[PDB]
Amino acid sequence: HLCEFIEDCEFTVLATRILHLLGQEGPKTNNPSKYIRFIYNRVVLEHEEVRAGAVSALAKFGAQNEEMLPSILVLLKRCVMDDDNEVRDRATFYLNVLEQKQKALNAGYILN
Amino acid sequence: KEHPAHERVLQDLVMDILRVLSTPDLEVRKKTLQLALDLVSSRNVEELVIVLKKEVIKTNNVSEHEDTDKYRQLLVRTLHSCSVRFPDMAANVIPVLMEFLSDSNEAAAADVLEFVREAIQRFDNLRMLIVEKMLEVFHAIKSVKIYRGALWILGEYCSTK
Repeated sequence: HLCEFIEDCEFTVLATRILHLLGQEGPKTNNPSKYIRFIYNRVVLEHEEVRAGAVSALAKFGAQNEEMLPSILVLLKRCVMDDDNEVRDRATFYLNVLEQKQKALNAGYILN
Repeated sequence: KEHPAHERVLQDLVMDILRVLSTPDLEVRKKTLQLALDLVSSRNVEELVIVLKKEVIKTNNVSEHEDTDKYRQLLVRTLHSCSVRFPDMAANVIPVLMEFLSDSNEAAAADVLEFVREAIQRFDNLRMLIVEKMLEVFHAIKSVKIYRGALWILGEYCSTK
C-alpha cells in the first residue's frame, strides 16, 4: 500500500524519512522481486536525489543479500548506471568506491 | 546554396545584411543564424567574430530581452558548432566572462555543455586561465548554479597544489 500510494500520494519529504528506515531493513524481510520492483520505481523519479536513496538503502541490503541476491547484486550495479555528471559521478563514485574496496570488505566498513 | 560551387564572397556579404537585424524580429533573426552559420569554413570568421563581439556588446546595452534572449541561446549554438571545427580564440574567453555576468539556468546548461565538451577537448591551456577566471568569478559569486558548478570543477581538479 505504502509503496503504491506514495507513488501517487507524492511528497518527496516522506520519502526521505522512509528511505532512511528502509535503508536499514532490506533482506531480513525478503520478497525480493517486488522489493526490487519497487526500488527501481523509486529511483524512476527524477531527482538525482530521489534516485540516490535507492542506492544508499541498498548498502545494508546488498551486503546482506537475499533469496537470490549476491551474484546478481554484483550484476545489477552494472546493469543500472548513469551519467548526468554529478549524477554521473554518483554512479561512478559508488562504483569507484566499490572499485576501491573488496566488495565484501567494502560492505563491512561502509555499512557501519 | 546548392550552388555548391558556392562562392566565398557571398557568404561574406551576409554580415551587412545582418547588420539590419539589429532592428530586431528574432524569429527572422533566428532564421538568419542558422543560415549564417553555414558558410563559414572557420573563416570569414574573425571579422565576424569581432562583429559578434560587437553584437555582444550590443547585446549588453541596457536590454529588456524578451526575444533576443532566445537569439542568444541560439547564437551560442550556432557559435558552438563553429568552434568545434575551429581553433578559436580570445573571443571565447569572453563568453566565459560573459556567462559570469548573466543569471539564468539555460546558459549554465550550455556552459555545462561546454564543461562536458571541453572535458573531451583538452588542449588545455586556456582552461587553466579560465579556471582562474572562474576562480575569480566564483569568488565573486554564489547560487545553486554556481554551487553545482563547483562540484564538477572540483571533481575535475589539477595543480596549484
